[PDB]
Amino acid sequence: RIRIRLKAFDHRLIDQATAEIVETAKRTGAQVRGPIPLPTRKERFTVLISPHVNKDARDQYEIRTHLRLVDIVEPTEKTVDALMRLDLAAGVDVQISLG
Amino acid sequence: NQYYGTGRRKSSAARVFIKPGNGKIVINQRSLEQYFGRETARMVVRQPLELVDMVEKLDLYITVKGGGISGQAGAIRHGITRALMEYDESLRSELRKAGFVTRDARQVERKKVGLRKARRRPQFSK
Amino acid sequence: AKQSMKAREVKRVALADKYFAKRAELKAIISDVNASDEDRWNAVLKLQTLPRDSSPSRQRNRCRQTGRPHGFLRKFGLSRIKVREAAMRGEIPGLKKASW
Amino acid sequence: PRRRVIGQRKILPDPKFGSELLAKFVNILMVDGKKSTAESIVYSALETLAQRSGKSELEAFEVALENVRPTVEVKSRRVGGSTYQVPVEVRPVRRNALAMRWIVEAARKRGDKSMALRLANELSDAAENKGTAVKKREDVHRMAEANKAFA
Amino acid sequence: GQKVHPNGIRLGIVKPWNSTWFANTKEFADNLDSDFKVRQYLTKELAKASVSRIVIERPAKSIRVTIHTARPGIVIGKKGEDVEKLRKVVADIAGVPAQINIAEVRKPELDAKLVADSITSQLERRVMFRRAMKRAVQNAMRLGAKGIKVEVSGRLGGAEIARTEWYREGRVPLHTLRADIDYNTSEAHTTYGVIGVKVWIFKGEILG
Amino acid sequence: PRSLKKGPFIDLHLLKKVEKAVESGDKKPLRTWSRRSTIFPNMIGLTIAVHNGRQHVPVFVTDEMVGHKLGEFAPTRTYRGH
RNA sequence: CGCGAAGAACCUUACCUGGUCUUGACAUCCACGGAAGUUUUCAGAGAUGAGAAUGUGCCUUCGGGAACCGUGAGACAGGUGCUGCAUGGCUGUCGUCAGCUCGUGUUGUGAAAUGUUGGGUUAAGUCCCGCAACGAGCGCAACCCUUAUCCUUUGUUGCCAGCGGUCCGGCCGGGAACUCAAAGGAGACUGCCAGUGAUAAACUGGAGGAAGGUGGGGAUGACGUCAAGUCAUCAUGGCCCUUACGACCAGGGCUACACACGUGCUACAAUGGCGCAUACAAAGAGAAGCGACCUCGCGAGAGCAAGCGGACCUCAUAAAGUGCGUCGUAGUCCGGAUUGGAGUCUGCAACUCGACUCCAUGAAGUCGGAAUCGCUAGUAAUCGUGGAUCAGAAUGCCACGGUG
Ligand SMILES: [Mg+2]
Ligand SMILES: [Mg+2]
Ligand SMILES: [Mg+2]
Ligand SMILES: [Mg+2]
Ligand SMILES: [Mg+2]
Ligand SMILES: [Mg+2]
Ligand SMILES: [Mg+2]
Ligand SMILES: [Mg+2]
Ligand SMILES: [Mg+2]
Ligand SMILES: [Mg+2]
Ligand SMILES: [Mg+2]
Ligand SMILES: [Mg+2]
Ligand SMILES: [Mg+2]
Ligand SMILES: [Mg+2]
Ligand SMILES: [Mg+2]
Ligand SMILES: [Mg+2]
Ligand SMILES: [Mg+2]
Ligand SMILES: [Mg+2]
Ligand SMILES: [Mg+2]
Ligand SMILES: [Mg+2]
Ligand SMILES: [Mg+2]
Ligand SMILES: [Mg+2]
Ligand SMILES: [Mg+2]
Ligand SMILES: [Mg+2]
Ligand SMILES: [Mg+2]
Ligand SMILES: [Mg+2]
Ligand SMILES: [Mg+2]
Ligand SMILES: [Mg+2]
Ligand SMILES: [Mg+2]
Ligand SMILES: [Mg+2]
Ligand SMILES: [Mg+2]
Ligand SMILES: [Mg+2]
Ligand SMILES: [Mg+2]
Ligand SMILES: [Mg+2]
Ligand SMILES: [Mg+2]
Repeated sequence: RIRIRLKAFDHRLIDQATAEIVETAKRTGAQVRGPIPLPTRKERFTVLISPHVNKDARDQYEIRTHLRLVDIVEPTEKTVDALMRLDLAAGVDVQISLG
Repeated sequence: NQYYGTGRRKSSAARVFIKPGNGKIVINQRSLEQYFGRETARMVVRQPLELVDMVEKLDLYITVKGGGISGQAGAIRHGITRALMEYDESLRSELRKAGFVTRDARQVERKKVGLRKARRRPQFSK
Repeated sequence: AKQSMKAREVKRVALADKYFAKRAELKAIISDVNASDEDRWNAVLKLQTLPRDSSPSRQRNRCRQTGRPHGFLRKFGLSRIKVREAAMRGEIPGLKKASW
Repeated sequence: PRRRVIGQRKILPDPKFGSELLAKFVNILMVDGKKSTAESIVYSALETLAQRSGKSELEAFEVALENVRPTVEVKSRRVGGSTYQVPVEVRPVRRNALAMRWIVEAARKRGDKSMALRLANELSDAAENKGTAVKKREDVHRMAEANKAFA
Repeated sequence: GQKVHPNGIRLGIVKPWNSTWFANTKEFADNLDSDFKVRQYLTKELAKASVSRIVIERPAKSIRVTIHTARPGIVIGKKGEDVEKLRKVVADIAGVPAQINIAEVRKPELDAKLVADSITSQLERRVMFRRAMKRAVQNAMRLGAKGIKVEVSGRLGGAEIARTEWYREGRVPLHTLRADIDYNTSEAHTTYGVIGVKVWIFKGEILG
Repeated sequence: PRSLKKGPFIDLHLLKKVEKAVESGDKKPLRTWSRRSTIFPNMIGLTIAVHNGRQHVPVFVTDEMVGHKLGEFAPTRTYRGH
């Protein structure tokens, strides 16, 4: 089988990017295994704000890396080819992985 | 044929299964005394089986994961008090009168900025 | 910082990344086990003659914009204040102000 | 607090016996949240006392707490240009809350070798009307009659 | 300083980001200089232009710089020069095949950077700030923007004791999160100092 | 202490200088701005002068010192008492 | 006053003593000889002089230009040097307190007032009712992130209720139920029954519910004030320097100590030391990186080399607790300070100055004076684990849970 990761920062931009892959596999063939919601790393950061001397005043930011994963079971030639035909919008990373 | 519950205390998730039987208590393939240390934990794990008169009639299978020694006791208490509401359902008014159906919405409260604990200040001079 | 310090850093990184072949072929001979105990004494006298700045310990991470040495963050690359001024405008992606 | 009149909260019952009286008493023996050793010390001394008095284990406690509940005590006013003490009566809850606190404040001042023995002695003494508990009770109970001209 | 920068409290509620790329920790460091080196050169170069907002975007090791501006004919000019000459230097700085766009800013009396840059050019050429602010509030109010606050600060009118001033109109709730608050600042460097300007423009409430 | 299996430390510019200065013998005091060298046994009986922060201080080195480093006979900041 | 400093051995570094340079350490313009070049000796602490093996990617009306390089004249460079009482930007405070004001109208000669007061009520200038007031804006509330129960959808690296093998390890055929991981929704409104109310505003009890009246926390800090705080993050208006207040290098210095104050850690012990067995967590981090298994070492750790851009692999064992011993009120088998001997690791280099482990040493201290500090429920009190800065180096800082 062939598995693809999807990493993004925004879950109104990961879901179109994964529906345009399920509606590519299910338009070149069949046997996709849906999106499976993996864990979500939240890389926090905490900085001071004041330029000289205030240790009791802070801003706290986070970054929430959204994961998804999609399997592909029985690949034809056009099934693997119409996927590498496809690019995606910026913000989303992929990494194709046979097994 | 068996009935099912699911309860959550502080940071635990019990999972309880009820069958009619004699009274066997199994937790993560351990007997009830082998797991728990204190007799108040053996009290609170048993409490709603004592409250209604259903110690003898039923056996139960329990799995619990994650939490503390009180978390995996209150969790099973909430689990059985859910799982007995899928047995006869006129137990519900007396379990509610006893105060066992309410899931405790308490949890550990975070640490803020410039507070050496969740609410403890540092000290003070003039 | 001053206008000389950033020049010193971009003069240090070049040497420290140029001589990276010899300071993993002197520490090998020094910190080996079965090697010569009279070549392990010349491979420790070469290491004080390779020039002093050529060393991946002797450089503090200056800021990528100002030059402020303290208060770094490694992931962004910018200091304590010039991460706040970008993340409260929108130039760093996914960097919303956290609460929970 | 100023505004919100508030409620005295619930408690678990005791593990062993079945009285919600002992729920405060196992709590007042405690330091740093470890309620298990507090549940153990008390259920050792409430057997040693239950042997030394020849009474039942639940009944050797109330008739030694009876001798250390007060009836009246003082607070302080200063309405005019003068501090007054005032002998007020005491509430039915704070009665027991004072009783179970004086005994434990006393039983960390003996010289014995164990907390169980330090509490069995401190309950037998206040079962026979002697000891550092009922002497404190005599001081509190006498500062009413030394101030009954104030009310 | 008591109030949060009212763009960056709405960075996920209404306002979207000004850079949408993605990389992991080993490249997130370098992209925040290959972004700033292509915003700095453009903010230098098209200073005469009406530029408001440069949005960068990296799909598949390739940049895509969108300029928001309101004088697109003084950035393009004759048949084929200015954006296609900018391609070869943006590609050199970013090290990838560059790709530049142009986005027309309709109604340039409302885009909050443009009113700020109008006022900070007027105070370079020494007009009365009390006239300039009221002109800005008038033009941004009759165009249809439901509310505006302008604020100037420091060395106003050549004085030797600094102070601020500010003019409201309409309604500008900064505590209500779901508004369309547009905020930007600027900094005139006159012969007496730096005279700071902040704006605030409320285009309407926005559901979601 | 150092790790032993690297051996002791000494600068080249003092090692080669001291092997020349033994085989030319002169007790003209040898000065150095290298106060981090482990003193070697063939440095027994020499008059060197280590920097201290201001000037050299002279050190006549005997059998007893040969474990230590050249800093521990140059006290650095002056002190007299309040 | 554990504050910039999220981490000073050299570096950082701004300070000191020495050695040195002056269109410069850092840029564009040239005057302009001359492709850059891994290497390599002498002298020097090093700064950097003296010395050894080289050229063609352009390509030229070849009196000259392109990424790279030497020398002298310059125009500017450079300052962590003063002015936060000339400024921008950013923050602390009164204060998360419920207040600060404008537009017409009227009254007052006028500064100003009315609105915003008054009787009720709310956490709140919140809401209703009356009033020379009528209306509106910034605030006080709501929209947002997280926590609390249910319903869908998608089932590996996550899970195992019923199936069959099972090395009794969900491991292995399998299963989509369940915990759980996340997308979209349902949910709480004083909406409902009663009573006091000025018939209203509300408020008090109780019924249903997982949650009751803002369900619990966070995010957001009005007008403004002390000429509050930094020109030393950065930018700056004027001023001062230019064989120096600029710039390179080695070694010192911030870490000294007769003393006083502020913040924290460890204890003064039986609710406790020590030795053996035994269970239950959460949230993070990792490619110059995290580095399991196996062997050598009493121990820090060196040796070999799989696994992982990670719900897969590592760091990783939780400790408090529970059971069985020992201990017997002693400066104690309490407490670990200080000092000597031997070692390990990162690192050009641990002498002034690194953490850590072993063998010795075993101070001061028996609950602490006047005066003072924090906290109203998963809270204070104790227990461990992680992260940021970082080659090595926090008892502080920032996070999450365990008992309660
Ligand atoms: Mg502090
Ligand atoms: Mg004081
Ligand atoms: Mg203070
Ligand atoms: Mg460093
Ligand atoms: Mg209170
Ligand atoms: Mg603030
Ligand atoms: Mg230094
Ligand atoms: Mg000031
Ligand atoms: Mg200021
Ligand atoms: Mg000052
Ligand atoms: Mg002044
Ligand atoms: Mg008026
Ligand atoms: Mg009139
Ligand atoms: Mg008022
Ligand atoms: Mg008024
Ligand atoms: Mg009122
Ligand atoms: Mg209001
Ligand atoms: Mg609010
Ligand atoms: Mg009720
Ligand atoms: Mg109710
Ligand atoms: Mg001042
Ligand atoms: Mg200064
Ligand atoms: Mg500058
Ligand atoms: Mg130096
Ligand atoms: Mg210091
Ligand atoms: Mg003192
Ligand atoms: Mg013991
Ligand atoms: Mg690390
Ligand atoms: Mg071994
Ligand atoms: Mg000891
Ligand atoms: Mg020892
Ligand atoms: Mg003593
Ligand atoms: Mg004693
Ligand atoms: Mg570290
Ligand atoms: Mg805690």
